Amino acid sequence: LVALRPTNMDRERDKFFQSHYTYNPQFEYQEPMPTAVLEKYCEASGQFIHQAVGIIEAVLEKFGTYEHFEAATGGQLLTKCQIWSIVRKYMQKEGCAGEVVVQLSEDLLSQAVMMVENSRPTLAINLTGARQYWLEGMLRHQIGTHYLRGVNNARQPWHNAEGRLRYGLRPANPTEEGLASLHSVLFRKQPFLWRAALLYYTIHRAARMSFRQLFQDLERYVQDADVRWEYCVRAKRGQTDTSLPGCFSKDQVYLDGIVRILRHRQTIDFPLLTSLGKVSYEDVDHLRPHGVLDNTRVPHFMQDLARYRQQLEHIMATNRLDEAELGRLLPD
Amino acid sequence: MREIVHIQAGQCGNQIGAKFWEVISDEHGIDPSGNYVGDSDLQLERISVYYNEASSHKYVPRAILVDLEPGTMDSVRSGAFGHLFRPDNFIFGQSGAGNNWAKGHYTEGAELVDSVLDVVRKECENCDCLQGFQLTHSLGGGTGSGMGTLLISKVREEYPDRIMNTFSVVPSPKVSDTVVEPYNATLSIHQLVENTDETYCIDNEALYDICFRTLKLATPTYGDLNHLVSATMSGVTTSLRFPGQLNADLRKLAVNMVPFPRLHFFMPGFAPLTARGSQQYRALTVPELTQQMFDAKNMMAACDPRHGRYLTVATVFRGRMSMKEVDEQMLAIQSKNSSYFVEWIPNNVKVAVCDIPPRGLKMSSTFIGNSTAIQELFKRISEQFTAMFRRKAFLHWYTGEGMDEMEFTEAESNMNDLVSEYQQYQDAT
Amino acid sequence: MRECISIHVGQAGVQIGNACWELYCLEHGIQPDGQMPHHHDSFNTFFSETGAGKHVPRAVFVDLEPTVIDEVRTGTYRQLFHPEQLITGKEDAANNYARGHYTIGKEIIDLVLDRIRKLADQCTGLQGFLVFHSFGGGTGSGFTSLLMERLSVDYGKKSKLEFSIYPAPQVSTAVVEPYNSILTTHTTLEHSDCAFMVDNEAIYDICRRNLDIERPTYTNLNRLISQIVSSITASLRFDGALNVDLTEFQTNLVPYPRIHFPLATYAPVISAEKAYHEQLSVAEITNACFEPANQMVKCDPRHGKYMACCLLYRGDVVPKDVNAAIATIKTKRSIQFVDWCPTGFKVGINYQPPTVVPGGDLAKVQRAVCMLSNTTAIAEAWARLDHKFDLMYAKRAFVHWYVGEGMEEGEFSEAREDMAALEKDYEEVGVDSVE
Ligand SMILES: Nc1nc2c(ncn2[C@@H]2O[C@H](COP(=O)(O)OP(=O)(O)OP(=O)(O)O)[C@@H](O)[C@H]2O)c(=O)[nH]1
Ligand SMILES: Nc1nc2c(ncn2[C@@H]2O[C@H](COP(=O)(O)OP(=O)(O)O)[C@@H](O)[C@H]2O)c(=O)[nH]1
Ligand SMILES: [Mg+2]
Ligand SMILES: [Zn+2]
Repeated sequence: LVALRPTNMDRERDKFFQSHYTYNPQFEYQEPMPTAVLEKYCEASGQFIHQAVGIIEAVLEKFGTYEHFEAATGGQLLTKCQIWSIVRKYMQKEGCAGEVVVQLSEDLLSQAVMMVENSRPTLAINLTGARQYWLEGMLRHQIGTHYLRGVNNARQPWHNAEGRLRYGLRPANPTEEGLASLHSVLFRKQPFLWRAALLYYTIHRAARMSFRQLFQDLERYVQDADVRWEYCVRAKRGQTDTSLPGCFSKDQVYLDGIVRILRHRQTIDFPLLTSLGKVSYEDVDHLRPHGVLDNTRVPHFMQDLARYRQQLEHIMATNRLDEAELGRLLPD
Repeated sequence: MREIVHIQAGQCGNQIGAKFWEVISDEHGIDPSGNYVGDSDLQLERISVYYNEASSHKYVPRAILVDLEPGTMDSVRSGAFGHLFRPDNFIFGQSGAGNNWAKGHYTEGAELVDSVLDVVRKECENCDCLQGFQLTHSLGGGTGSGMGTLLISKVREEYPDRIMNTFSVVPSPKVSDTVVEPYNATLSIHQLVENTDETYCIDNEALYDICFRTLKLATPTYGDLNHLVSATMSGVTTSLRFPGQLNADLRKLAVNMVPFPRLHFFMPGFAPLTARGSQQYRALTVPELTQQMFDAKNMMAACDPRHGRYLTVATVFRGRMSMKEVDEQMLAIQSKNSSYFVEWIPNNVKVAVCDIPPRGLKMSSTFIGNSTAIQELFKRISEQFTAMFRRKAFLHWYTGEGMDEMEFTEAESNMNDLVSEYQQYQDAT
Repeated sequence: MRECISIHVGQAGVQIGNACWELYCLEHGIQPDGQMPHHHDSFNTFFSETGAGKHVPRAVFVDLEPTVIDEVRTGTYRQLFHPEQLITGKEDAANNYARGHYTIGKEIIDLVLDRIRKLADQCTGLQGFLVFHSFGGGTGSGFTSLLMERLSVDYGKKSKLEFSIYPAPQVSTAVVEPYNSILTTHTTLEHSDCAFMVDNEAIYDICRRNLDIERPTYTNLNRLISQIVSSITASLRFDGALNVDLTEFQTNLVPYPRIHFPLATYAPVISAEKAYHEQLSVAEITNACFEPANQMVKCDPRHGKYMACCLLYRGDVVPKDVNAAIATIKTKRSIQFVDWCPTGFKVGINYQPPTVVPGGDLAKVQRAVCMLSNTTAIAEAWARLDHKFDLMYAKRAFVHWYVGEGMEEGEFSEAREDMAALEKDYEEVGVDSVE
């Protein structure tokens, strides 16, 4: 995300706001632009657009607005002290205490990003909008999924590009971010997949719309201009002249992964899937014979596997993604 | 440097002061005439803190003796260790407070407080760097209570930066030496919680109990009780009147012991206390002193500490000892009595160590505990006051000097607020 | 011609300095009156010389309470010090940081800086500063913070070394230790090149167990810390087969600008009766240095990782044995450095053995080793202080003194934020790297 975070985002934000949302941001980026990755994610999908809208509407039906959903389900905004406390408790719970550097920042386009600074893992947490019941989920996403998968993957024959080719691996995504997103909302009482759904939706529209149009369009789902600005930039990462239609479709991966994993949950071995590293749920049978599983780590929330599966059922119910609908969506 | 000025109000204050100056002079090797005949230069290295070197190489205590009846003044003057006070200091009136606070703070005191403040100002300008004031007075007697409160208010007006010490003899719970002492106590406490930095509550009941049981004395004359209080005061000041491996000053105690502006009432304690015979049959070690200082049967304030919690504790040792031993003892005593200390003040034991024994011992110790148990005391007094105010008994004597009921209403409300604060912090979490 | 001045703030600093200068005067054969009846020059780095055979120390004893300084003036070391340096205030900070940094110390900071400037300009190859100051005392914390800020303003780029007395976890003589510690740390975090953590509790433990003295006075702790300081400076003050200057210390033991809190350790520490019954191998004394029971800060090194170590040997030492011993230490698993620092040692050898002070407690040894180790375990210690602070701030206890003495609550909140940030940095560094 560092490469596609516009170098002039602030100056263009002030311009946008000060024009009362009529101006089209003219973004610039650190040269050179990752042309290959831009081209890979230049087209948006609509495969799950009705699921996205289904989730969004389910939230707004129950909570009226996002604003109330956030405050009612998310809990209080956290101080730095409270964040560190929750993180420390989590690391110990996961048995990875002292392995990851934790940093607090205001300039993240997401809640948190897991990185490799100084050839070492770094968890950057956005202090802006960090909330009590939500933060624990972020840790289950970045640490419980991304980090543990990463460490397990480093131990496997397919730990690098060559290894992936040699063993014939499908891409890690959408299985990676699908698993991570399900894990974020795992133990919540109202586990609505708002973030995933709205990202999916925003990209779909971004492909057709200017920035101005996209920003206005989102008003129907979320009022806060700052929140909307985030979603718009994420959807138009890499776009220079945002007056034209176009998107960076990467963030559609979350909902895409969720649907697929939930659809096939009955045949997926979730411990094994995590143990094999950065692998697709489809590659599990292919790679099982060649995986080294002696000292691979499974997240703490997967130990009671019966309960884990119940949570997945609860997540489907909540998000209006019942078995029958998943069945019709993917007749696999 | 850091000279301290001594004020003595009321008959009890004056007698305590007489014994106190006897003790100090014994410490520094000062003859009754006021000339130094000592043997150790360290006595004179800080002799200025309490004394002034008058010409022809004599020493005069920095005392300001105040009263409204010349009786006890003349008793002090005639008796030995009275011939060295500077004779111009003995301020006294003729009417006498008549055991009334209204007289001692409004009518009679208003005529002598000016002369007292003038001599105070002269002594202050005489000193190099003033450290603070220590006032020795009662809370029952009219002179002590009223005039001491008036002097404290005036001094705090003229020196809002110096530090203030009071040794107020609180009325005992069981006996009552006077009849109107609830009124004097309430008004005096109102003034003190207004304008004092620290207040060393003492009861005669606890001193009786100590002289009876611990010292094994069946004939405790007031000389002995005053001797005990004097030893306590000397122990408090030796931290600056003498060198020490970890020295202390009055400001240090004030900062450490007073977490909040109002809650600054301390109960003292002394150790060791051994009878004449039962001395050689006990070992004088730091653990022994430390364990002695923590029990109701050796607190000079009549209230069991176990009924509340120690908000803070200060401990001033004397004589040559080992710091590690003291640290170990404090650690143990803070460990085993965990329920006896407040949760939210970690490491609540201030420690100071001097280098000179209290003259005639190997090592001594003084305890200064700021606890919540003392609330009971105020509770008691408050209730008594309420009773004697419900019928407005004895009210006419106080009304006739200009004071009115609303004074009593406000003072009682203030004391109840203080007790509420003590209760709140006792059960804080 | 490599001068280094010493600045002693507070009672702790002054007494430690008494011990240190006693030790020095013993080392170079210097009488208490500055006269003197492998050596080179040697003493020039710490002793300036006047026309006669009288040498004077480059020390600046500053305090706000004249008691201890008066004891110094009356002690046997009266003739030694230059009487102008013994700066005394009038009313001590009384364990109050605000008094020691805003109200009182503000009125003699200028005189102290003036004497500092005189002593500096009389020198030519000034190396850096040695601040001997406690952490709990009001004068220590406040005055040291003020003095460090002033010196860093004046002397732009020079060595600044402190010997703090870290507040013990369980034995606390003061009551407001968390406040003074947090404030002085928030201040000195941006100016001190390299601090030196030492605690009284650990030294009590060492005196009881190793030296077999059950009742030690502050004299003994002071003697031990003086021995540590002498081992630090023996490189400057003597001819050694592999010397090291203080700039090397700050370069080696400080990976990042903020994390510069190495804890001290010394060996061997054995009583005179137990002097025999052991040949005191250099490998043996190295193992003693790395023993978790011999460190002078109550922190188990096994709970953290040694980010850097610096071992300074002195006496009849041979480099091959040092190499072998350090190799063995690197082999063991319980001593686990960070992955990103594969070279975790600086070694220094001096030819002069440590000298035992008559009337002391230790025994005449031929080899000695002082370890200055920067680890991650110390981070946990900060947590403890942080915890204490939180409690004593949750009720706003004692706040009125500081508020009324020239400080604001927002400053307390900011210092708490800074300490949280430091703890965060320690935790972040403690983790391992990917790829
Ligand atoms: N190691 C060691 N520490 C000492 C010694 N004497 C005092 N200390 C430390 O000093 C601390 C007390 O606070 P100080 O720094 O001495 O306060 P101060 O120097 O008197 O200055 P003020 O705070 O203004 O009174 C205690 O925590 C002790 O650890 C000593 O002889 N050796
Ligand atoms: N400890 C002690 N208390 C005394 C002594 N003499 C009187 N008191 C107390 O002082 C109080 C009397 O106050 P006093 O000064 O005599 O009356 P005043 O002239 O109105 O101030 C009584 O409550 C006694 O308890 C004494 O020698 N020692
Ligand atoms: Mg001091
Ligand atoms: Zn993610």
